[PDB]
Amino acid sequence: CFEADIAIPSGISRPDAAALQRCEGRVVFLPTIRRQLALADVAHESFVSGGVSPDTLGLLLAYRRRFPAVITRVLPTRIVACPVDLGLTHAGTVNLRNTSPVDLCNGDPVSLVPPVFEGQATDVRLESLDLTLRFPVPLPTPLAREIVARLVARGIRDLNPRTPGELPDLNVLYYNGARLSLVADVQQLASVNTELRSLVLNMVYSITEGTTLILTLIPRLLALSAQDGYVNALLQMQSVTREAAQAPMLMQDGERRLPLYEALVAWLAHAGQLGDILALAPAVRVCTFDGAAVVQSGDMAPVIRYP
Amino acid sequence: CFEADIAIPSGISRPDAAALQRCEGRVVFLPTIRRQLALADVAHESFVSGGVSPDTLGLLLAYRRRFPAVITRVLPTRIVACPVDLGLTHAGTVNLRNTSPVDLCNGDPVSLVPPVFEGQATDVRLESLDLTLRFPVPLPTPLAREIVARLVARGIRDLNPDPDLNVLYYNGARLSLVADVQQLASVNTELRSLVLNMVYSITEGTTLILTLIPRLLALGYVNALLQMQSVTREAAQLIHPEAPMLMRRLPLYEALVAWLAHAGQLGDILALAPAVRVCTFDGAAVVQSGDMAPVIRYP
Amino acid sequence: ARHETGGGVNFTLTQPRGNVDLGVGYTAVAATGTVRNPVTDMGNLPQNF
Amino acid sequence: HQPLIARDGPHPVEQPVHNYMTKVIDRRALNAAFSLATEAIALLTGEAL
Amino acid sequence: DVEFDALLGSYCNTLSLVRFLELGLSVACVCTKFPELAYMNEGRVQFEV
Amino acid sequence: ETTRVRADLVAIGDRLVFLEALEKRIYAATNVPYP
Amino acid sequence: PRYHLTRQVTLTDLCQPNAERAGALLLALRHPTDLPHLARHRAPPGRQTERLAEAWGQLLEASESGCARAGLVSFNFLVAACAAAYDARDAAEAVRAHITTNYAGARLDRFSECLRAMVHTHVFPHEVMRFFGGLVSWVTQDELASVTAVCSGPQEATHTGHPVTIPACAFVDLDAELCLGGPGAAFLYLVFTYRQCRDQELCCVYVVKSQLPPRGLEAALERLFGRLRITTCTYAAFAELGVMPDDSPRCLHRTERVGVPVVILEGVVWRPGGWRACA
Repeated sequence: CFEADIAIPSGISRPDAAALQRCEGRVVFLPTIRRQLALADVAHESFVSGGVSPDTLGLLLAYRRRFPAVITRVLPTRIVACPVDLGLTHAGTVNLRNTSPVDLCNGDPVSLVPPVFEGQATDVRLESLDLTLRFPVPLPTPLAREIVARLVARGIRDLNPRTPGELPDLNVLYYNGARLSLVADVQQLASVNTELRSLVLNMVYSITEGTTLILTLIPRLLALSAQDGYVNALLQMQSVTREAAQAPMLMQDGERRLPLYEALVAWLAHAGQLGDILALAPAVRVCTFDGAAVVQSGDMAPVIRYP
Repeated sequence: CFEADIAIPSGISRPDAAALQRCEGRVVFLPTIRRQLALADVAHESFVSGGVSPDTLGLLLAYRRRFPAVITRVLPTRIVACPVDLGLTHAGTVNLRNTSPVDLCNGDPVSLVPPVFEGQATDVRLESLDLTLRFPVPLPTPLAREIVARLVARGIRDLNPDPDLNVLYYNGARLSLVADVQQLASVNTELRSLVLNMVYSITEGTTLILTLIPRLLALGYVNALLQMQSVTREAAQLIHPEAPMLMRRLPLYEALVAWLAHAGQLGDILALAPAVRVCTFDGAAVVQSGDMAPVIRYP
Repeated sequence: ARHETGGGVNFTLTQPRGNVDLGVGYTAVAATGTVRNPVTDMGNLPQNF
Repeated sequence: HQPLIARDGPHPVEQPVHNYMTKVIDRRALNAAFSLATEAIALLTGEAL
Repeated sequence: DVEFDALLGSYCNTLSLVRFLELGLSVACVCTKFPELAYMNEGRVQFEV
Repeated sequence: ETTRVRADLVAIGDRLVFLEALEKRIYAATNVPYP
Repeated sequence: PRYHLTRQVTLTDLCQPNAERAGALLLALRHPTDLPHLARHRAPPGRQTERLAEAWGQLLEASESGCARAGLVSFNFLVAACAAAYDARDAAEAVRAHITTNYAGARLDRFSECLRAMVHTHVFPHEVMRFFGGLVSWVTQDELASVTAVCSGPQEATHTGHPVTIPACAFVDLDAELCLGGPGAAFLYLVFTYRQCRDQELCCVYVVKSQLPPRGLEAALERLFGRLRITTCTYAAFAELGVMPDDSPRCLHRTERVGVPVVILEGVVWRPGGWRACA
C-alpha cells in the first residue's frame, strides 16, 4: 500500500465521528505523498482557490493537479489512505464505495467526477472542524465521457447568447432508461476557456495532409444510407453530416509517403485523445470475485489497477 | 497469481484432447473471475452480442472488456491458468506462444484480433462439443499500433476505388501482411463495420470544426491564440478544405457532444493498450514463432 | 488453496467430487403443480427494430 | 451468525458473515395519582381529637 | 450526582452443524470415499443387464 | 455458557418414502434460491 | 515480486559496462538493425530519405551483427553526443571527456551524425532505445557482453539500495524543476526535447524532477519551454522513469569512476511507464 496516514487533528463532534465511519471506501484528494498530513488540505475549502470556488469544470481542473486516495481503515486517531497514483499494487484489491445512482456493470473502467448530480450532492458537514466535504462520484467511463462534453458545451453557450431562450438543456442523460438531470448554476469562464482551447488546439493537429482525401467521400456516406441498416443507424439525425451534403487538389509531391495511412495516425493523436485531456484519468476497474455481474448503489466493490 | 480453473466439459475425442495439447501457453479471455469456471465462458460462441457473429469491432469491444488469462499447465477435467490481471506489478512469470514477428526482450505485448492475421489459423475448434477457441494475437506495442491503422486505411481504397500499403518491414524481416488467396476478400467484410467508425468520426468533426471556429472567436485569450500555434496550418486548412467542400448553432452544439461521445468510444476501442510485459531473464532476448517466452505481469 | 491479497491471507477450500446416474431405466421424475405468480405482467410492449 | 452453502462454478464463492447489532433501552414511566380530602388529614394527624 | 451508563445484554445463536447423513435425502445416495478422483480422466462405471 | 434420526415416513400403496421438506432447516438465511 | 533479474547479451561495442560505473541508466537498443525502412516512411517528402540509410550504417562501422546484437546503450552515450547540441557547452562536454577516455568518440561521432539524421527524416529517437535498467552485474567477457541490468519495478534500487545509488551523470542533467520547494516524493521522467529546423534537428536527453502526476506533467511540458518556435510537430516525448519515493536523498557531487559532475539518488521505485508524443 505504501501506507499514508491522515490524523484526526483537533476534536470531534460525537455523531460526526460516525459520519467518518460511513465514508469508508470513498476518495480523498490530497495534493501530496505524505507519511502524515493535516486534514486542512483535504476538504473543499482547500479546493476553493484564491477568493473563488471552482465550477464543476474548474473542479475537474482542480482534481487535475491533486492526488486521489482510498479510505482503507478508519481509526478515531487517524485515517489510513492508500496513494492511488503509486500504491495500487494490491492483489488484495483495496475496496471502494460506489456512491452513484447508476448500477454499473462488471468490467467497467471507473473514473472520478465531481458531484454535479441533482440529488447526490455527497455533502457532509463538520462544524467542530469547520470544513465542507464533496466526495467525487465514481462512474463508468463512457458515461463519464458523456458528461464532460455536455458541461463544456453548456459553457460554450455561456460565451454566446443570439438564439432564443429555449435552448437544448444538455441536462437529460440516457443509460438504458434512467432520465438524469444535473445542476446548471454557475459557469466560471477560465475553466471553460482553457478547456475550450485544448478542444480547439488538439483538433487543429488532428487534421493532416492526407486527411483531406477522406473529405471527398462525404457524399459516399449517404449512398450507404438508403440501402442498409447499420449505416443509417450510424448516421445521426442531429448531425452536420446530413447537413453538409447540400477534389484531390493534386499538389502531388513524391507520392511515396503513404498519405492516407499517415492521416489516421495524427488524427488519433489528438482527436483520439479527447476524453482524458479534458477529464481525469481512469485507473479504477470493476472486478468482483464472486461472479456478481453488477455492483449496487452503496456497495463495496473490489478495485483493480489501470485499464 | 491466484490460479483459476476452467472446467473441461463431457466426452471429447483424443484429437479434441490433442487440440487441448496444442494450446498450452495461449491467451484466453473470460468474463468473470470465479475460481471455478467452465468452457462456456471461453469460446468464440460466447462472444455473441446482438444475435450475430461479432466483427473485429465486436471482438475489440470485448477484447478491451473481459479479462486475459494465460494457461500455464493443461489438464484433463480442468484448465489451470494463472491470470495476468491479478497480482502485484512485475511478479508471477508466465509463458506465451509467439506468432510470426519477434517479441523482442521488451515491447509490452498486446492481445488483439485474429483476422488481422490468418483468420482460420488460431481459430482452434473442438470437434465433439463443437465450439471454437479463437485465440488473440500477442503483438508488441509499436507494430500493434502500426498494423491496426493500415488495413482500415486499406479498407478505404477497397471502399470506393478507381501506393501498395502492405509491405511494412520489421527491424530485420519483411512481414507479408497480405495472405492473398482467400483472406483479403474476407478482410474487407470482417473489418466492414469498423472502417465506417474511423470515417464517420472524421467526417463529422472536420465538418463540425469548420462551422465551429468561424462561429467562434466572434460570438479573447483563446481567440488570438487559436491560430497562434496554428498560423498557416489551420487557416491553410481553412484555405484548402473549405474551398473544395461545402459550408445553425442549436443543432451544432448538440452535435458537439455526440461526436465527442463517439470519440471517447474509439479511444477505448483503438490504440491497443499494453497489458503484459516481456522482460525475461537469461534468454537470447529474441523470441521466435512457436517458442516460449517468460512474460511478466504489468506494463 | 491459499491466496494472499490486501488486508490479510485468504484461504479458499474446495473438494472435488462427481456423480453418476446408476440407473438403467428412468429414475426420479418431478411433477409441477402449484403456481406462486407470473414473473411478467403478460405484455403490451411494442418491439422496436 | 449465519451459515453458508458451498456452490460451484459460475456463481461466486462465499465466505461466512457476522452481524453484531446493538439496540437501545427506551424508558417509559406510567403514572397513578389519588387524593385525600382536607377533612381527613388532621383526622389522620391526630389534631381533631 | 450519581450516574452510570450500563451494559445489560449479549446473546449468541447456536450455529447448527447438520451432518449429511441425517436428512431424508441421504437415502437416495450412496456416498463413498475415493481420493485422487482429480487424477482421473475416466474412472467411469460399466454395467450389464 | 447405525442410529435413530427424526423424519417423516409416509407409506403409500405398498411402499415407504422419507417425505421431508427443506429450506426451513438447511437453506434458510444463506441467500440461496431454494432449488 | 519486489526482486527480479533481467539479462540481455550484446556487444561491448556499445556501453562497455566495465568502463561504466556500477550505477548507469542503461537503454536497450530495441529495433537495432532497423531504420533504413522507416527513414523512407513516416516523413513528408521534403526530407530526402536517403540519409539514415547511411547514417546508422556508419554507426555500426564504429559500433556485421552475428549472434551478438547491438544493444545495451549507456546513459553517457546520449548526453555527450548531444552535448554539442543542447544549451550546455563545456559542462555537458565533460561527459565527452568521460566517454572517450573510458569507453570512444569514434562511436559518438557516427552517432552525433545520427542525432542530426534520425531527427531529420522524422524518425524520432523515442520508442527506439527503450529503457532497460540500472546495471546490476557485468558478467561480460573481454570484447563481448553479458549484463544483468534489471527492469521490472522498484526492486532495481532496493537490491542496489539494500547494498549503485543511481547517478544523474551530469549536473546539467537532473533538471531542477519545481524550485517551488516542498516535502514529498520525487517522480522521475525521461524527456527528449526537440527543435526541428530551428537548431537543425536538436537532440536532448535529461531527467526532470517533479512531484507531479502524468496529467500534471503535460501542461508542465507546455510551460517552462523556450523551444516552441517550430510551426514540424510531435516534439517533447516522455515516459516514466518511475518514483524516487524521497526528495531528501538527492545530492550534488563531481566525483565519479575526469571530473564529471554527478548527482546521487538513493532509493527508487522504477515504474517503467509509457511514452507519448503527439504535439
